[PDB]
Amino acid sequence: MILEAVPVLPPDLRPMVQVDGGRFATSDLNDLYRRLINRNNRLKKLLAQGAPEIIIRNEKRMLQEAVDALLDNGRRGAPVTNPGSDRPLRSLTDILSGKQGRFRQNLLGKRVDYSGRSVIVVGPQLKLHQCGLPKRMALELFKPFLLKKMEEKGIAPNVKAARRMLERQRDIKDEVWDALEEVIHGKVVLLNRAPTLHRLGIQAFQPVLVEGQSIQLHPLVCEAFNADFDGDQMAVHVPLSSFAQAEARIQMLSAHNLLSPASGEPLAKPSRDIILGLYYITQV
Amino acid sequence: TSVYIEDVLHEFSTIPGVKEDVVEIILNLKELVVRFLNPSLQTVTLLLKAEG
Amino acid sequence: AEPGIDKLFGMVDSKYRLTVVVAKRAQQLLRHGFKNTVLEPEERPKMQTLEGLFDDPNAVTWAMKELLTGRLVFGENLVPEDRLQKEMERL
Amino acid sequence: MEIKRFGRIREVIPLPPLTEIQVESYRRALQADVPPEKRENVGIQAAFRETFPIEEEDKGKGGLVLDFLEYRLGEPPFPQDECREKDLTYQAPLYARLQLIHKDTGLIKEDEVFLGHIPLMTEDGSFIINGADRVIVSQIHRSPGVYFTPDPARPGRYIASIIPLPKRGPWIDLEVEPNGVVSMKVNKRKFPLVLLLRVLGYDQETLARELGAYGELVQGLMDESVFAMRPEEALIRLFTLLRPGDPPKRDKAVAYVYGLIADPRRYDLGEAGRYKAEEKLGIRLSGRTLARFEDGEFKDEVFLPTLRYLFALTAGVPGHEVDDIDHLGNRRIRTVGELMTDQFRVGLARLARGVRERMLMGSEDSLTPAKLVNSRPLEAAIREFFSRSQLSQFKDETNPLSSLRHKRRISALGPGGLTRERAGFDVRDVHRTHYGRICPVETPEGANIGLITSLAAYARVDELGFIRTPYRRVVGGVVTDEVVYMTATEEDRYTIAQANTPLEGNRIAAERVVARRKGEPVIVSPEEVEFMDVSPKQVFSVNTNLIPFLEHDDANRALMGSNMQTQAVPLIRAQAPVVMTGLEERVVRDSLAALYAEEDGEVAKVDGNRIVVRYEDGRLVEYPLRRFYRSNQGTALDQRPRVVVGQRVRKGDLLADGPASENGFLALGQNVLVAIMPFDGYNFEDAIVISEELLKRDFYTSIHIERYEIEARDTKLGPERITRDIPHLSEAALRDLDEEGVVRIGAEVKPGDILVGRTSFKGESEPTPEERLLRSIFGEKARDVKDTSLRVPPGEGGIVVRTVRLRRGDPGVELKPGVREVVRVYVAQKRKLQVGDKLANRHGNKGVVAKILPVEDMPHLPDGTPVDVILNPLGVPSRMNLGQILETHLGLAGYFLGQRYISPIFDGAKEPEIKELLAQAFEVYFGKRKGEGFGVDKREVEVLRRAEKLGLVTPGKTPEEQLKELFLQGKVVLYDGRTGEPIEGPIVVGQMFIMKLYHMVEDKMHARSTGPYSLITQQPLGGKAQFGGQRFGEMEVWALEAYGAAHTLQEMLTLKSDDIEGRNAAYEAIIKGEDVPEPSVPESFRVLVKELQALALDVQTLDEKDNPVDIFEGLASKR
Amino acid sequence: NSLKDLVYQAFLRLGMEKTARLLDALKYYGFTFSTTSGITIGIDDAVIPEEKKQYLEEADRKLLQIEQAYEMGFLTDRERYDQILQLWTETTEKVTQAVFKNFEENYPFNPLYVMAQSGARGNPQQIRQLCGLRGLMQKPSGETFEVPVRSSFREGLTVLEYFISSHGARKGGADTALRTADSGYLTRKLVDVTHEIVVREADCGTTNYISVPLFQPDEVTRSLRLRKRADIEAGLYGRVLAREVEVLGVRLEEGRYLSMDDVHLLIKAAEAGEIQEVPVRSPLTCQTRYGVCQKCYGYDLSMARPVSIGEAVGIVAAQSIGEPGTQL
Amino acid sequence: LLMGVTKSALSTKSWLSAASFQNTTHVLTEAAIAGKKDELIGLKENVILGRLIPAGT
Amino acid sequence: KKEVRKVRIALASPEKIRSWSYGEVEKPETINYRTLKPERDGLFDERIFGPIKDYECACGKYKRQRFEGKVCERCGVEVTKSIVRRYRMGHIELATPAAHIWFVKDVPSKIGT
Ligand SMILES: [Mg+2]
Ligand SMILES: [Zn+2]
Repeated sequence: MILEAVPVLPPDLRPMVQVDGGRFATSDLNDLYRRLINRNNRLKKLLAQGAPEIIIRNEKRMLQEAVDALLDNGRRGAPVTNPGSDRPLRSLTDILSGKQGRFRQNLLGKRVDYSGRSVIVVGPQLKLHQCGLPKRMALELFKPFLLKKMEEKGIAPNVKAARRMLERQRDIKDEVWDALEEVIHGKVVLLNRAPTLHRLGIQAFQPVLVEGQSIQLHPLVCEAFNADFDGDQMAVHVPLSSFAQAEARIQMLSAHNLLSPASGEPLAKPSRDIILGLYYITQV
Repeated sequence: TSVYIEDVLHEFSTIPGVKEDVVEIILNLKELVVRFLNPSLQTVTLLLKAEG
Repeated sequence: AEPGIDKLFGMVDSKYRLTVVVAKRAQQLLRHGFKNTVLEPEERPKMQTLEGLFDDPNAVTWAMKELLTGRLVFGENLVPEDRLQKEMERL
Repeated sequence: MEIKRFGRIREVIPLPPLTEIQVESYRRALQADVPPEKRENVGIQAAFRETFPIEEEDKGKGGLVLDFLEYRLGEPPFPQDECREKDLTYQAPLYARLQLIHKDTGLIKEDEVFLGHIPLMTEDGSFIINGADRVIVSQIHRSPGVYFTPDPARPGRYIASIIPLPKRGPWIDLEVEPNGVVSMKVNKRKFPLVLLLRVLGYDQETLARELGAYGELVQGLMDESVFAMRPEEALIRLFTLLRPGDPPKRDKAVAYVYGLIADPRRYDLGEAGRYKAEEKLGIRLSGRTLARFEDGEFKDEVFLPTLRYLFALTAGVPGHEVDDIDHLGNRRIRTVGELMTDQFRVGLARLARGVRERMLMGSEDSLTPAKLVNSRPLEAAIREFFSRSQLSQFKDETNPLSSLRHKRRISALGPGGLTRERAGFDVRDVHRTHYGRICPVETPEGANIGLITSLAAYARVDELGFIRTPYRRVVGGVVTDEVVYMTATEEDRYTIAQANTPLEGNRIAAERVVARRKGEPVIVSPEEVEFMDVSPKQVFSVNTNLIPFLEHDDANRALMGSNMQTQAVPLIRAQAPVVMTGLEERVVRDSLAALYAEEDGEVAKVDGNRIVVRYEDGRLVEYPLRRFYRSNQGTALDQRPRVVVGQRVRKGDLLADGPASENGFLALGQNVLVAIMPFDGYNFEDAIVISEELLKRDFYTSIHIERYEIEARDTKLGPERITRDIPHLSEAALRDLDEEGVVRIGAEVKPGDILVGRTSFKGESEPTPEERLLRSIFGEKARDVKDTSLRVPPGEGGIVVRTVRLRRGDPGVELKPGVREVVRVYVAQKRKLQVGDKLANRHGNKGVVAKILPVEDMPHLPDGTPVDVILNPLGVPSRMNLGQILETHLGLAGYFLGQRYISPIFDGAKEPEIKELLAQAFEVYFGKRKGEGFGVDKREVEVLRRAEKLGLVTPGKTPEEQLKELFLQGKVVLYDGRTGEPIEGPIVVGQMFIMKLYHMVEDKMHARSTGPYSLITQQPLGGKAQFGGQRFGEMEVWALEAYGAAHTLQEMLTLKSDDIEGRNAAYEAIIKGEDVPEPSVPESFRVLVKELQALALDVQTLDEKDNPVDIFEGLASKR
Repeated sequence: NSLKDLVYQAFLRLGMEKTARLLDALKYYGFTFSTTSGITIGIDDAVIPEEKKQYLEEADRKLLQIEQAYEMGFLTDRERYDQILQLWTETTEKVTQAVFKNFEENYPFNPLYVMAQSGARGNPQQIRQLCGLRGLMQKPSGETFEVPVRSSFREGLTVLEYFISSHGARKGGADTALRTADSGYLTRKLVDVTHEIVVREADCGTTNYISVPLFQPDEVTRSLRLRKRADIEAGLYGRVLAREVEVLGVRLEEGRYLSMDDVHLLIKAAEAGEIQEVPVRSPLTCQTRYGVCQKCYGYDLSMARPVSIGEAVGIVAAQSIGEPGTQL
Repeated sequence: LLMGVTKSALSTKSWLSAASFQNTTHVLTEAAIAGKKDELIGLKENVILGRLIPAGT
Repeated sequence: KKEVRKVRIALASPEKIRSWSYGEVEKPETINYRTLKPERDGLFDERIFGPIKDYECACGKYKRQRFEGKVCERCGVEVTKSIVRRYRMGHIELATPAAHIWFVKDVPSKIGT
């Protein structure tokens, strides 16, 4: 239940990485291990040479406090970095627990590969099962799909030539955009809003390539999301596997989700302006 | 369509001795009205030299 | 959308069965290639610029268009499952 | 153009210099201009005389006397221009005259010692620290002094607190315990204060005569009469009641530490604590604090009055004499001068301890300058305060108004011991005393709500953070031009009128007059009013005063519009708003953005960058112009000349426009024709539709400059040489790279193009033998060189304008250690209005451009003129911002009358006035219409009949006057343009001032397919190189699993985020055009397993049976 | 409300594709007719009824009386404060009712009144603020000021009144900035405590149920009355019948999911006075080990049909609980 | 026994969710005193390990 | 090849810690500024946590795909990525016992109960 040999984390989990000018930024774990090693070696030397009892007890106390600090900091005093930087050191328990620890970032997958984000503008010309996607960011998002599809044709010989062709926008061709339209014929993408209060904050859509910068959004989902058009942005993700494509297109597509899960009240209801128009046209 | 200056080397510079910036010069040139008298004629290159 | 989703939902008890059926059909189409289809002769999907939906622009729509016919049968255990599930992943 | 003003009020006083707070604070802090002999001592000289005269009586070499005489500073090393070009600090060296004295013979006086360099404030009020310029914002906290607060539990009694500073010092409390105890905790332990009172030399006879005479709670101290007659042994007893374990024979050790200098607050005499003393209680607090050391015994001037007055409150009632914690009269503002002074004196005390030690081990005496004082502590402390402090924050130079507001912003948080971000909900709300001193609307929405604010326009801090509101003296029935400045406490006692009350000039014109008794809206008679408000503008900040029709707007919308005023980018051709408030000229003048004629004279020469003007004195002076200066936030600051050669000017007249000034008027935005009607769906909820007319002529366009920087630094591999040559391949695109490393000016650049050609070493310890031997047999000497060269980041690029190179050959520049050179390249582009951009009015009607329509199909008037911007009415009733409607009506009147209008915020134009103006405008409009011989269109006829059926226009009138009445409503007929048929029912149209808001990468698409991954976890995040991914959080995870989505979440957690082998295999497969493989365990979980393993824990994955299955391939197993 | 009912009925009786097409057509035509119809907001559209004028006079008179009622010592500070609050809160409602009476009588096609009558934008409180008066304004202490706001945004507020309303503006801002945090924490607690519950199940042999009442036990000290239609719908819709019930000559067989029609029929029957409590299945009695059975769970989804076996009810339940919390 | 939502969330048979929720220290200590073989039921655990969710598909 | 079904968490015996780690660290010397390579037996040692380089060993004689598994001629390193330094673990043999802080400071003191 008490520990005799203390494990030492693999170096890459606490790497010393040079920042600039030879200086090295280090994880505090390295400092804690260094202090522990120094205390342990001092204990070994002191016990080897001679035993002044009070001194031996004192150095035992320092070793014990070093181990305790390494396991976690704060429960007994606050061992800190070198004086002048009064930031308490970060220990194992600090890495695990907390509002942003190991648990609250690997539970989360804070980073994804094929993602983008942009401001959103209304897309009234669109049907409900569609959304507008800027051609440049869509081209970037489907890059492997684009490479494969234009390799199906003779636009480029190999993948490296195609990537170098796409690596600069001065080499774009209308054949490239034809291929991009070819890729996304049946594909869907997930549109997402940052505060995801309920199940409808993620919705799949059929992308439509547009010329512009903003994301064109069907107005009827203006209430499914709490998304007005006062400058708020949305993110977009691109599922890869065919199995995931089927999932999104069948049970996440906005055309199939018209009623709340909180109650039978519809959320695809006509919004403010449509209501105004229909009331105007059906009044006596 | 296009503007060339013997002195400057980009759009956001300024000519010494000129009160207006290059931006102002281009904006003023934007309102210049040119009437062609030969319908077959397509592209013309007017020249301007001034001092003092 | 897709041809008659209402008909799709009517002909299965629960939607997740429908999703797994359509996607497993899509995976079968991918692995065997699009030769193992059961709507081949006349009614095939078609692109606009050319006839590209003959081969493989989108397999999910292929599977769903397949399922609207009576040529697809699905069940919890209709075939010895072990044989198929251990030949599927090695090709 | 004319300008018509509507407000009918005489501003007796004009605005004080809107930036005088910081200017006066720093000018009082630094007395360099005044002779050192001058009486002025507060500030830096106060710190010098307070701590610097170190004395040492008997410690080794006794008689150490290091005294202060004078100080001076007069020569900055460099002017600020290159100090921004080169990352220096616009500072001045500091010198001090000191001298050393001993009890023996010897008077070793050193007139000059250099001790640190202190930053010098620029003219506007900013500081340049390391190239960039920052601003130190004021802070607000508790005023030092005496306060009384009710007991937290006991409802009949209360407590008294006297609060000095710093924290590691006194904080004294008096409390009453009913058993007959007058308890007093000095620092941490309570104490019967009667012993200390006896220490003060007070006997019980005068204690009853002067203190216990009135109150019956004197028995709470007169009961303790046993130890009430101990003159001096009470000092020993009191020190004994302390627990240091030390001998009691230390008469003035801790007894006197609350004496003169060390502990008790040195607050400014008269007011900082003395007004908090004398005004609160008693008559006068002579000296700085409570102390006596001329006879060893002690004297008091605080404890006795405080106890007396406390007992008066708890027994009798002098008044409702309990002090509000948040009352503005009990709160004080530490300006930049106070913060700088305090940090300076902390560094000075550090230096004092250092010199104490240096004397301590020093042997001889002829060592005054060198062996005593070292500049490292004080200089480092000042540099740290000006660089890494919380309140010294980056300047917000997006536009002159932004800079002004940032300079006059008051913050509640600060160093940390005062208030923090976690818990402040009690104090975030406004107080009744903010009226006229703090703008109740200026606060920024978000976490820092209510904590950060800005003082009102007419506000003025007098000498110690005590905001004074101007007021006009009212004597009898006459309002005198006399203007007197009240603090909160001073105002809390009189009756104050309101600026809107009817006035006969020098006589009140009303019978029942509104007033504020004590923050209470009451109605009184004119005879009972003593003071009057100068002007309603004194109630709101500078930024809010620019919104024209505040009287018809909601506080939320007014707040958010006032915030958006700050972040409006200056346009290429920006113009003054059609409706102004009247502070535009003051804002552009006081914020030093333009150039003005300092004296009567005539212009001599005016060029694109410099103006030479010969004054009436015969002296000619040259003014240079920052032609295209990059802002802090990336905009462009230009001075455009506004005078011609040989043009007479007046004193203080305009010479050159600022970045956002039309003619001495704050111009940040445009004046456009707006039609308030719902278009198809393009202005759906808050989106905006704009014409292409605003783009065919550049009307919303802005120059944006990006400043790239790349360094060559000395490595152990060897110095990295910035050379035009490219190591391996790229030479075709090198054509734009003309000279050695730096790209040629004026050359357009695309993303992925070289800007600076930098070369590093091929190998860290050994280069590639292939390429090494390559270059060896081509050119004898090898080339151990790898390509690490700055290229345009993916995205966008414009035109290179400037390139600066700083090398080791330093003229006056310094570089980071190990860095041989640095080159900075400026690339500018002309951003044009497009869909992604956003606009806003001054009333907060936030919007985003949704579609640009071609000119033909947008609605147009009966005349050929088409409207510019179409706005959705749905946003008006949901919020409450009717100000924009009034602005639209005024703009409609002005567009035809060709004139501008100035209306004060709470003295604007009455509805009859604007109606009459619209009548004149319609007269002009329809008279011009008839001059060409046209009557009324049939479409207009049917629209009129429909409006008649809707009750808009009275029936029975000819179309002429019916349409005139419709115009009086501000609504005119429009034609759809797409159909030609008119829009059924009238439409409201006018002119609004719409500004383009700040537009960074927020619109730009951080869309990536593959980017840099982190080191600890392989979750992809880039930044400078690549955008990085998007957070998928947990709420998105919860929603994703709320559906039946199972594999989607699996792929998005492993295949696309963490599984390194999984993601590599997936990328290869999709390139190969085959289905993605099944995922594996994410690396974040392996990190978790190893982290748990680091502790004494042990986690392993088990199979269906108790058989561990190793997550790792074989790496966990040994050998 | 009519549009919402129309959409729900179309979804019930037609399905997915036709409902989506109906929504598309409705959106397109609503946009076109909103454009061609030309609804705009002018300053004169915020009409001020003259009747409120004399109302104010009356109220002022009353206040004077109440004020002299204080100067004779008949009232305490608390009594006077409560009287003033009651008087002003009554006259505010009087004025708002007068405003809508004016709008319906005179100008049916007023853009503000039109927007309020439809579900487009606005509330009667906001319209009263625009045209009438925003009388009672809250103090930072949580109480309300004695002196109300006489003017409205059609007119111009006095400086003092604007400073007063700034109190409420700041209160709203801070309350957003903190209650959002609290509600998010609550939602996280919910989603953790419920994440285990997913419907994987056979119909559990639950011979148990819950009896949903139809009458409020106590609105007066002793009185029974039928519950509101909204409560009954939110308690019964999508539930599964515990045991067979026949109330109005109609045999509701045991195990029949309750649609909207069934709930309306039951409400009508209870109005006639035949039954008071409905026995229904519920998760509260489900005997499934981890999760709930299909029957014990119910019928409500994004669809109408009974729930598919295998979808996480716990997480959607927690999200449904937490979502309105941000807007409370 | 009726307890608040927090205590019920904490005291659960699976330790992964409890450790992930409120206080990792106490939860991990308790689950380390006695070997808690966490069964992979409940969605949070399967998300943590990255395996396929029991719910949904 | 088997699927993960359960996750067991338990205490670690001292012999467990010895079995996990590959060698012991004695020097508190991370890395010298001059020698960018790992310094000593310290917290970043090469042969205690695996090679820091990509694929080559210290010398590189027996490295190639015909004979990667054959023990190196002048060396003893099996071909592997840097990922070994992500997973290979160290240990410290304290001359004196110590207690895990959790079991002594948790609100229910496991040692204390
Ligand atoms: Mg928004
Ligand atoms: Zn059940």
